[PDB]
Amino acid sequence: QFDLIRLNNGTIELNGILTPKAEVLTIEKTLNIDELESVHNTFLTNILSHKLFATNTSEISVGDYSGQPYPTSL
Amino acid sequence: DVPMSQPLKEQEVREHQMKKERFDRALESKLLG
Amino acid sequence: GEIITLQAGQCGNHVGKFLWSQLAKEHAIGTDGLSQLPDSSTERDDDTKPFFRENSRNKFTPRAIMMDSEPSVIADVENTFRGFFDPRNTWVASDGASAGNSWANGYDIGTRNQDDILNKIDKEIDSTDNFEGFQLLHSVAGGTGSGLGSNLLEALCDRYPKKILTTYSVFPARSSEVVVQSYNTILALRRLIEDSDATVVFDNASLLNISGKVFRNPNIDLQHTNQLISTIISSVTNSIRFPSYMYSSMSSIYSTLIPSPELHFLSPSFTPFTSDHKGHSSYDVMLDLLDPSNSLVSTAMNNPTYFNVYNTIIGNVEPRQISRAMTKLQQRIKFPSWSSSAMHVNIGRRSPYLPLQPNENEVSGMMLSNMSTVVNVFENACNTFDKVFAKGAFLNNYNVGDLFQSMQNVQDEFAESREVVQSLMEDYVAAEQDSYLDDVLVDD
Amino acid sequence: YDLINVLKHLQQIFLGYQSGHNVLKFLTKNMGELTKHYRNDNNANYDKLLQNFELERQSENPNNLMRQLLMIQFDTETLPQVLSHYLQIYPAIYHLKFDINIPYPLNIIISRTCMIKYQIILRYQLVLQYHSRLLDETWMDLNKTPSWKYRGYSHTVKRRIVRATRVLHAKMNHFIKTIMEYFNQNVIDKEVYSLEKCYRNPTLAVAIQNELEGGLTNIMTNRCLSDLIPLQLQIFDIVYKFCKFIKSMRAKLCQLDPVLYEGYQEDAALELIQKLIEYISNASSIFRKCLINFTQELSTEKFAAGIERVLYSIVPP
Ligand SMILES: Nc1nc2c(ncn2[C@@H]2O[C@H](COP(=O)(O)OP(=O)(O)O)[C@@H](O)[C@H]2O)c(=O)[nH]1
Repeated sequence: QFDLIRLNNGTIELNGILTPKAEVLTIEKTLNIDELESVHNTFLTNILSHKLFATNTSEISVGDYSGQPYPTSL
Repeated sequence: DVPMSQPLKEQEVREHQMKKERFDRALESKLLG
Repeated sequence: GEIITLQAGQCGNHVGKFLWSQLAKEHAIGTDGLSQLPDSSTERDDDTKPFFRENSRNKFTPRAIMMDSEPSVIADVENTFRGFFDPRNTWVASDGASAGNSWANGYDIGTRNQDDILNKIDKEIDSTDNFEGFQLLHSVAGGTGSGLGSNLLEALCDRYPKKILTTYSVFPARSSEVVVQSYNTILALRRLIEDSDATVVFDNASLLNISGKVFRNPNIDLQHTNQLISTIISSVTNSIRFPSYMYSSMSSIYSTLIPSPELHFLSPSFTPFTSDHKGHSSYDVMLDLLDPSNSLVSTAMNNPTYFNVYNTIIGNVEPRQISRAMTKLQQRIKFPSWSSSAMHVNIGRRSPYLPLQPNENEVSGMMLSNMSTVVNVFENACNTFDKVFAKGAFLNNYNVGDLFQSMQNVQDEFAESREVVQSLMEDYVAAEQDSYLDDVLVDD
Repeated sequence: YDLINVLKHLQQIFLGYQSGHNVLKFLTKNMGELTKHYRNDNNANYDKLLQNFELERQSENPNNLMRQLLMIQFDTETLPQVLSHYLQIYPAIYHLKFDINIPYPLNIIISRTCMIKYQIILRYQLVLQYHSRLLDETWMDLNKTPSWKYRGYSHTVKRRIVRATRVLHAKMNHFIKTIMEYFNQNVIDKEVYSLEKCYRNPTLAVAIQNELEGGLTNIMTNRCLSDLIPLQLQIFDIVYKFCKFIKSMRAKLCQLDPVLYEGYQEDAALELIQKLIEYISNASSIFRKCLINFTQELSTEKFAAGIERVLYSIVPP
């Protein structure tokens, strides 16, 4: 039941306020349309966020000794 | 009429409590207050 | 650390019946192997796993191998524990009854069945991931009992060289049967001295000295007093079953109990208790425990040397009481000049399901110690042995299997077994002397 | 929120209250994994232990949020460096620590102050458990591996090396556990009862917050964290060293005794005996110096039940 966010620093964050139990003093985590699209975009982005595919940016380390983006060599 | 000292337990308690306080104050500072 | 109980001979199986009964009470599990608890509360605040193969089902299977030559003792237990025990872990020496009360007979049947016995042991080890060890329940002078224990021990000490196999040795009061029973004791004891892990001594004489006061007399019977044996066993594992945060392992337990590679036979004591417990203070329980009147071994010494003293108090213990008791105990224990006296005191827990728990504002507990006089439990057997197996019928006509390949393997096995026992006694005595380490630690 | 359940979970995690069971299973699995990062190692490859942790965490009942949120992280200062700073202890092993992202609203009571104190307590206890566990393994080797079987080395080895090793070891086992029993019984358990009895049927949120931090401070202020750490550290170095000496040197000694070595007939084994004797004599001396210094420090509090029990286990007959 716990909605937990894993962070890269090891933190597991509860996603929001911890709610009380059903016993109180006095539902489903479904996705909406944008959320579904977002998940999909996130996914494709993640594939292409892998370092080896970053051929459109100066941020890709261009190999090391070859001096080229990994896909050039591949 | 005489140069009498303060209470012994009270001083012991204060030494204990002051130690506790110094420590907690140091921790509060690291947490930036 | 998973533990497998080995129930050998009728004594071992009768003792197990009491042990498992107490465990079923401690962990509210029925005789059918089911939790007695509602499942409305899924957290039990205990761990039955080391003793039971809790199933995916509401089933707790005792981690035990039931072994005998006489299937009726096992059946008496299985027929009580109607679903609790797994019958596939039951072995009976069906290929001939033991030829009388000789460890050799028990040994010979175990030897022939050694592979089958081990297969059952491994079927249960296969149900344990973190297997740590075994608990062997047996009489010391029974044919099937000590013989099976001798076979089990030889098979297991080599097959599982890194696992812990402890022994729960039940000693008959010495009587005329000793002309056979002392060699069963002595030769099976040789095997224990050489191969067994820490062993605890239960002297039937003391079970009776005590049961004559605490059991419903006339039934103060040794198979009835298995509750006293069970009380000690369950007390020892209480730190495992309802673990606290200090001692959670057998290896941790023995780290302060075993001073050398020598097998030590330890002497338990216990007071007060409830079974089918209102002590006043832990102060008093600890002090009361350092008294032979609460002992299950009739060492009867006024000034024995103690080594490795440990006790566990379970209940609402006040640390001030504990400290005061240690203060005085520290001043009145005999121990060698070469070792500071360190008493180890552990605090345990009452089962959350113990029916007594809601009204327990009282404490009780157990003491275990390494006594230079623990060996007194073997004295009458030894003196008998020296006079009887030097040359009597008792030496050769009770031997079967390898023990009687020739008389030579009798004459020397018996003499050597006596010597192994003599050495055990000599070392308990050597440890009483300052010279034990004065000829060690300043030898440079 | 069942705050009490949350709290027992927290206690089980950082005090290890009633959880020696879980301390041991994790500690044992990773016992040898606590040997390298502090030896000046810029260890960025302990991900395997991190993963072992996560895998173990995954086995826990999901209802226990406090376990579900637990994380392993590393520091730059080891426990005694941290303590010397905070307790103004007249001034190097283990950078590991755990935390929990305590969610709102419960984090209003379980403050960061509480959590940092919890890390300190836990690290302290884990260190003691580490050394205890090393000693537990050590007697298992000494009294089980057939080095105990050596005879063919004479009494000139049996006494001054074998009995000497085993007794020094036992003294150490008794010392470490005595201290641990003290800490857990005279420090941790009483604070836990305080928390439960201060609770019972509480009237003030503040009182709860107060006792929680209060007890944790009382622990932080324990003489064992304040005054005695420098010697505990000497003992810890001693335990580690003797435990690593054992098994390795145990095996080496087999070359002298034909019961295992049988080939051998070398002065090298005789050199081994002399090395073992000198090592052991020094081993005894440094252990005793620590015990002496320890005893002496305890004796100067200018006056203790939890101290007297410790001294009892130390002071020679
Ligand atoms: N305390 C105790 N003693 C027992 C029990 N059962 C039998 N004895 C003792 O066991 C000794 C011999 O071993 P036993 O297992 O009974 O016989 P075996 O099956 O033929 O080996 C006898 O001297 C009895 O006094 C028991 O359950 N508890």
